[PDB]
Amino acid sequence: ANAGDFGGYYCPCHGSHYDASGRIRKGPAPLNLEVPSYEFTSDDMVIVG
Amino acid sequence: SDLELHPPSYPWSHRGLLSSLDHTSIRRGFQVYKQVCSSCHSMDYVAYRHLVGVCYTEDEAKALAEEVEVQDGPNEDGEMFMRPGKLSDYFPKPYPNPEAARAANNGALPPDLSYIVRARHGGEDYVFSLLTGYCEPPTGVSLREGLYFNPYFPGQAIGMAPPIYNEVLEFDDGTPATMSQVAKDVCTFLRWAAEPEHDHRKRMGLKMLLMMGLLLPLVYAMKRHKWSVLKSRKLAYRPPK
Amino acid sequence: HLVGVCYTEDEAKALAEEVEVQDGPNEDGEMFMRPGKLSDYFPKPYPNPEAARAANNGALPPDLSYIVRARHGGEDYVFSLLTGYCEPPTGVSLRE
Amino acid sequence: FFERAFDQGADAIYEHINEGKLWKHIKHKYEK
Amino acid sequence: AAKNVVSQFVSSMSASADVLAMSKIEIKLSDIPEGKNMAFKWRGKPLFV
Amino acid sequence: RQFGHLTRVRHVITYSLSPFEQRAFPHYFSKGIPNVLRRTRACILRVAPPFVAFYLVYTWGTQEFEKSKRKNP
Amino acid sequence: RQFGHLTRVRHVITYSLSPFEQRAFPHYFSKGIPNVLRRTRACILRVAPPFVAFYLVYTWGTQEFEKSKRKNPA
Amino acid sequence: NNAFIDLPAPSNISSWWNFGSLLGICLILQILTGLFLAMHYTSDTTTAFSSVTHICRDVNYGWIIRYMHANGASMFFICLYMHVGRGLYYGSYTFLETWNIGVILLLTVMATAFMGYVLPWGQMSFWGATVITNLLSAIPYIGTNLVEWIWGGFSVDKATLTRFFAFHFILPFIIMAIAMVHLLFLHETGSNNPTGISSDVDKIPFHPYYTIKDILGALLLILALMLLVLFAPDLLGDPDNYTPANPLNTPPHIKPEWYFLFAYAILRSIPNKLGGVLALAFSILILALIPLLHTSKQRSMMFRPLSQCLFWALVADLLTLTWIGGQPVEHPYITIGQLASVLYFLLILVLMPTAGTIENKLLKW
Amino acid sequence: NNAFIDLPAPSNISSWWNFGSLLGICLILQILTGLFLAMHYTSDTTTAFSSVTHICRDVNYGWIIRYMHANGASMFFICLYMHVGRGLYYGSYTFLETWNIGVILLLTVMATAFMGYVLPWGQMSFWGATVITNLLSAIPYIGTNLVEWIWGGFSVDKATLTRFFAFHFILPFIIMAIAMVHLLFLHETGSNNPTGISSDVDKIPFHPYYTIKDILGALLLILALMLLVLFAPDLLGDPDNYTPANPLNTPPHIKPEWYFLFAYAILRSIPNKLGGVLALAFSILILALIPLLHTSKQRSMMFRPLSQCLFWALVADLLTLTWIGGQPVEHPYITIGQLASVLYFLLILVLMPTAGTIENKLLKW
Ligand code: HEC
Ligand code: HEM
Ligand code: HEM
Ligand code: HEM
Ligand code: HEM
Ligand SMILES: C/C=C(C)/C=C/C=C/[C@H](OC)[C@@H](C)[C@@H](OC)[C@@H](C)CCc1oc2c(O)c(OC)cc(OC)c2c(=O)c1C
Ligand SMILES: C/C=C(C)/C=C/C=C/[C@H](OC)[C@@H](C)[C@@H](OC)[C@@H](C)CCc1oc2c(O)c(OC)cc(OC)c2c(=O)c1C
Ligand SMILES: CCCCCCO[C@@H]1O[C@H](CO)[C@@H](O)[C@H](O)[C@H]1O
Ligand SMILES: CCCCCCO[C@@H]1O[C@H](CO)[C@@H](O)[C@H](O)[C@H]1O
Ligand SMILES: CCCCCCO[C@@H]1O[C@H](CO)[C@@H](O)[C@H](O)[C@H]1O
Ligand SMILES: CCCCCCO[C@@H]1O[C@H](CO)[C@@H](O)[C@H](O)[C@H]1O
Ligand code: FES
Repeated sequence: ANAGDFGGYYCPCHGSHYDASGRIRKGPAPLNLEVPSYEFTSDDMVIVG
Repeated sequence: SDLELHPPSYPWSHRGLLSSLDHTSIRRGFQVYKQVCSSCHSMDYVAYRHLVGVCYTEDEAKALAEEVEVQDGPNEDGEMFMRPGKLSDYFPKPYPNPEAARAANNGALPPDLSYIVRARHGGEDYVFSLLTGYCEPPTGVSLREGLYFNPYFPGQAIGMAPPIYNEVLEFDDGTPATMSQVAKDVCTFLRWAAEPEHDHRKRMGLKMLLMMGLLLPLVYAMKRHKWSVLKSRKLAYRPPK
Repeated sequence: HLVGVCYTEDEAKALAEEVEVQDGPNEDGEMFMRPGKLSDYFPKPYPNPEAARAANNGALPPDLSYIVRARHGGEDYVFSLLTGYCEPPTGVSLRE
Repeated sequence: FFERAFDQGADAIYEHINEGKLWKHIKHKYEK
Repeated sequence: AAKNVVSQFVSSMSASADVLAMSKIEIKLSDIPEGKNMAFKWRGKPLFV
Repeated sequence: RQFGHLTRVRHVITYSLSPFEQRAFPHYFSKGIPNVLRRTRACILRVAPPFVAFYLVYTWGTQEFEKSKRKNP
Repeated sequence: RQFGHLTRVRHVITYSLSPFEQRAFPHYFSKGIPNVLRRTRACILRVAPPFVAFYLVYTWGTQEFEKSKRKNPA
Repeated sequence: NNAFIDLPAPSNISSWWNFGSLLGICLILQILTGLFLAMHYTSDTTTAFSSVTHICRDVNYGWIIRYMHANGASMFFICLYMHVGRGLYYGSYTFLETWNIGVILLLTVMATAFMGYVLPWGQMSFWGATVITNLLSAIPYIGTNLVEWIWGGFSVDKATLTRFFAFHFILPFIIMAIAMVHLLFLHETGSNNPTGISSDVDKIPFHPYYTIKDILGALLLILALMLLVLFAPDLLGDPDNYTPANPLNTPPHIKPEWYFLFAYAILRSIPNKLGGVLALAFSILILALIPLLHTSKQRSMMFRPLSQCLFWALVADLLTLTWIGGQPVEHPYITIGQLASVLYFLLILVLMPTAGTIENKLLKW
Repeated sequence: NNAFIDLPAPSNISSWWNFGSLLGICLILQILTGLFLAMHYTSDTTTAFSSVTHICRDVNYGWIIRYMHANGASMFFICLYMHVGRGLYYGSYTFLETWNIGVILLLTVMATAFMGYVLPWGQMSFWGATVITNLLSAIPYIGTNLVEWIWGGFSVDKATLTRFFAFHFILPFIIMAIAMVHLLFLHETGSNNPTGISSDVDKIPFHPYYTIKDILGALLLILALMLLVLFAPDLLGDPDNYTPANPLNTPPHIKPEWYFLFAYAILRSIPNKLGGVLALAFSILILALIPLLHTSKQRSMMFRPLSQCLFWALVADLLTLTWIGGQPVEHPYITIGQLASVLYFLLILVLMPTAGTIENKLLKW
């Protein structure tokens, strides 16, 4: 997180740069980082899965 | 004493080679373990998820798991905490360790029941006979405090007091909870617990038998076919004279 | 492990007895405390990494058993790090 | 007509021999 | 027979029943300050919030 | 070991039929059973006795063990 | 493959001495060094150049990397 | 091909000659199921038993692979004993090299099965590992040192289980190599046959005659294995190994795997430590002496009625020993076991060689 | 033996022909130290790393066995690359069967070393296992399914480590068998020699000439291995594997074992997933193509000056790729790595075959 040329993320294994949306912008990765199913709760929290 | 009393053979509905377990009986048996045996015996290798599709729906098993509280963590503060159980949790252990188990049972150790039916000669015939076999000591026999007379237990002196009796629990389907009924059901549940692959191996067994019934005679015919050349050959010795 | 390396067996036994380590369960099924002994491993300051971070503003002090092999520079790095703290340069602002 | 027929026929025989004992047979009593 | 036996062994290498026991995860949003990417272990994989 | 270099054989004639020209189970029972009986009678005197002995020692020994543990044998 | 069945050779004479009749290191240096120099000078033009190239690319690339990270007054 | 196809084979070998291939199949079966079990098994004493229950409860078809491995071991021994019996009866042991490698194979499989039984770390596992390794303590002056060296400590513990997993893993492959040598030596002579008479004048191609018989045999072996696995998986096992190892308590009716019972009875028959261990070792190694004890002018027992009776007496005696090995050390079993043990050695060392000489005189040679 | 003693050998092979035996020695050394390590190693993710520290700290001489195994793996690759290099330069690849088996051996050793590196469960272990297995996810449609099948779950976890121990244990023995086939094929032709000209007119007995040279080589190999083990055991290793695996964090400067660096650089040079994986695979599999790319009328490069220059350019290029594989993905390394990658394939597929044709014309044939 916070590494790379787009303030998002930088993968050290082979140079993949993602933005703060998790979208791939540079490097060898083919897809944007995955988004799982989730819902926010009545206790301010979030339930993923 | 060194005398031995072997259990008789009960006609379990799952005794036959192609006979499956009675799942309603497994369901009732689970209730017996949950309400009665679990207070002293662990069942370390069975989890709530294992009950799904066997004797309870997924929703029912989830509800059963939520009935207990299990430790989890550590949390962000490095603390362990309690939470409602869930399908992935294994049945709760009544004691943290065998030492405590013995301390709570006059020195005797209630064994884990996950494999009890496979870990004892006689299997459910032994467990059923044991559960329904308590009686008063024969004349001349005096047991030390904490021990009960059971003709089916090796040595005849067991550290477990009769765990079941009429109405020890109420079944979810109304089945009269007589001692023998309760024993019959918990033994069936214990069979499933020790051998969950039980029904499937027998189904596969039937298919194996049907396939061998086909292939063996055919391959044998192939054998006889090839060998017929040798089996009917004739020899003649014609030395010059 | 200290015996015959930098302390005699008696000295190491004494060093071990300086700490109280958990053991058991006993005949009542209870865990208990006892003086440490040669076979015990050095006491852990925290029961788990979560607690370690909680006690160090979120930072996790790593186990030092292999620190010198787990870092490029080995002892040169550890020595430089330990004796290298200084005030931040101009323009650098560090969080609490 | 082997694996399909063979498997279905054998499963049928198995279930018949064990009518009312299998989970698939009592499932309806507890079950959208 | 052979197809059945081979697929059973191959099947044994697939995720065992305990691995498929999954479950969702509840996260406390307040514990995560603005600007912070927090990694959580959800199914042996990192989960970024 | 290879066909062609096994041993020396002279003056032997062998006649054979294709497997397709004959039965795979000729007289399977009308002859099979009688030969099985012959082969059985032919060995039983050599094979059976020792096992009959085992059987006896087993039953005697087992019963002896039982009686020995009782109050009144 | 076995001696006696390898190939056909005619009219060749070979003379040899027992190892006990000779030196194991005859002229080891007075000849060894000169031959090593011959063999070295004989291959260096084929072997060395590519590595000299590697060396250059390495030093240039490394120094270039360093320079590139130094503050570029903006 | 030079292991199949045009290999010349006797025209008259019977089904007793099928066990060699069944042994090869058992070995491949064990290696395959074994490798798949090793993909899930962990050898730490704290997790061994649990990892096995995990295989049987949660790994897809883990239960069938596990029980096929367990019962496969039993089928392996049934085949081994039939194979050795065939050799003794027909005088196949005169192929000295093939036979002696054969003895090595028997000993290696026993060692392999022993170590495998230790892996699940049940009560039988722990005490079997204790007793069998201690056999070495019978060796003068260095016995005890050898045992502790093997254990990796002063008792069976963690270090023991981990090295046993490693030994059990590799030994089967060594067995496979040794088996191939067993076959290379056999090919130099070709197979023996029921009459014991050279069959060079009547050989037939291995294929199709014995390739088809071997397949039929393979099918029957598989039928027997799966009848056990699918209808009676625990029939040949011990209930006590379903209980985790407890180093402070040896089960009161502890007994060896069924295929080791005869040897156990022999050892138990001798009220002397060194004597029992020597008798145990000799009960197997005597196989290497059989060729030297052959007195008959004929190779096979087919034409030797007296030898036949003694042979079956030896089989009945091994059955007797197997039965005794499964009973408590009490009267009258103690005496029967001692008589059976003595008869075993008396039959092999004295009675059979003597009968051979008697038969020779009766035929005037 | 006919594997030694009277085996005819060329009179003129140089030390570059010593690597075959050194490889056999590396394999035996890895098998021996490996078996001894397996006697103490446990594959449970909770105990793997600890069991390795236990080996190095409390097992008698456990540390020397452990580091001999680690550095032995490195010596194995140094020898492999020298062996292959010799083959390419001297045209030994024209022994097609021997060469192709050789390619299989290279691939199997790589796979074996990869899995071995995963066993201690350090950071490099966990991420190497993650990245390398995921190479399969590049396979259209079923890639992801294959990866999860290999892992035994949705991520690298307990099931993965346990099966990797099993695979790592057995593969080396398979390698030994394949190596013996490698040699059986070579014996059919006998060895090539520096001139590339048939040496049937001047063969000498393997013993004593090459048996003594092989021993001298073995001594030098052992010297090199022990200099590493006793004076610089971590020199060729990565400090990051001294840190337990952390599935939530990939070290910022993570990099492959040194012998995989050139291949890593090639894969990293392609900003496309499938393209990089294909280039990776081809970087090794191209060896099987070399025989088909041979254009010269002469077998060896000994008498081919242009081919020699290109050969050394290829070596310098692999050295270049190795260096780049060890640097961050930043300018100017990204471009140098891409040029180096292109040159690698350009040299093998175009430049060398072309030079062979040019040399042919210069000699008028
Ligand atoms: C605590 C009050 C108990 C309850 C409730 C039940 N059991 Fe128990 N059991 C208990 C002890 C202390 C022991 C040890 C006995 C000894 O002397 O060793 C046992 C033992 C058993 C056994 C094992 C018998 C054997 O062969 O070793 C079985 C099969 C058994 N118990 C079954 C069982 C079942 C099914 C129960 C619920 C119906 C049950 N027990 C309850 C203590 C207690
Ligand atoms: C892993 C175990 C073993 C394997 C795989 C094996 C395999 C074989 C095979 C394939 C044959 C040929 C077919 C046959 O005649 O059965 C054979 C023959 C033979 N084996 Fe074994 N064997 C094994 C163990 C042994 C043992 C324990 C002995 C004896 C102590 C032995 C003694 C012999 C002999 C003497 C023959 C020749 C039989 C004859 O032709 O009459 N074998 N074996
Ligand atoms: C000659 C071949 C073999 C024999 C006779 C043999 C025998 C056995 C026996 C008797 C057991 C105990 C079974 C039980 O009751 O649980 C066992 C366990 C085991 N074997 Fe083998 N085995 C063989 C080959 C192999 C091979 C090749 C491997 C691994 C590459 C292997 C892996 C295992 C494993 C992991 C266990 C423990 C799990 C279990 O108990 O089922 N075995 N083996
Ligand atoms: C476990 C790995 C390997 C072992 C044990 C091994 C062993 C051997 C041995 C003993 C020789 C004879 C001595 C020598 O010339 O060095 C040989 C020759 C050879 N090997 Fe390998 N080798 C291995 C891998 C490979 C690889 C990776 C290749 C190539 C892709 C290969 C290609 C060859 C060829 C072509 C020859 C003939 C050399 C000549 O006579 O010019 N080998 N190998
Ligand atoms: C072609 C042969 C082999 C190669 C190239 C090889 C390579 C490796 C590598 C690279 C490691 C990691 C070393 C480290 O940094 O810790 C490793 C670990 C290991 N290997 Fe091997 N290995 C070979 C054969 C074997 C064999 C035959 C066994 C077992 C019978 C074995 C058992 C082990 C064990 C237990 C470990 C983990 C302990 C450790 O990390 O040192 N290896 N191997
Ligand atoms: C590191 C490797 C080592 C040390 C391997 C050594 C193997 C030795 C032999 O194989 C070659 C050995 C297995 C073989 O002896 C010929 C068997 C017939 C031994 C039979 C045997 O089994 C027992 C057994 O299984 C038990 O289980 C619960 C318990 C036992 O008594 C309490 C015995 C026992 O009293 C005997 C004699
Ligand atoms: C179940 C068994 C399986 C799946 C085996 C498959 C084996 C595949 C190949 O061997 C045949 C493979 C090892 C071989 O490819 C030709 C190597 C050169 C791959 C080189 C390689 O290494 C890396 C590595 O080591 C790392 O460590 C920390 C990290 C890495 O990136 C972050 C890499 C990497 O990016 C590459 C390309
Ligand atoms: C089967 C019935 C046999 C009678 C044996 C019971 O014995 C009794 O068990 C009690 C357990 O709480 C002890 O407290 C008491 O002292 C003891 O005498
Ligand atoms: C194929 C016929 C084998 C003989 C059947 C009996 O088998 C025996 O059964 C006993 C009780 O179940 C077991 O304790 C014993 O280990 C087993 O060998
Ligand atoms: C196969 C022959 C059966 C063995 C008969 C054993 O017989 C027993 O021998 C004991 C020896 O002390 C006697 O004390 C005992 O009274 C006697 O019945
Ligand atoms: C024979 C001398 C070879 C050069 C030794 C360098 O070796 C390298 O050092 C790096 C850190 O400096 C490590 O990260 C890397 O894994 C290691 O292979
Ligand atoms: S795994 Fe992220 S760049 Fe390759």
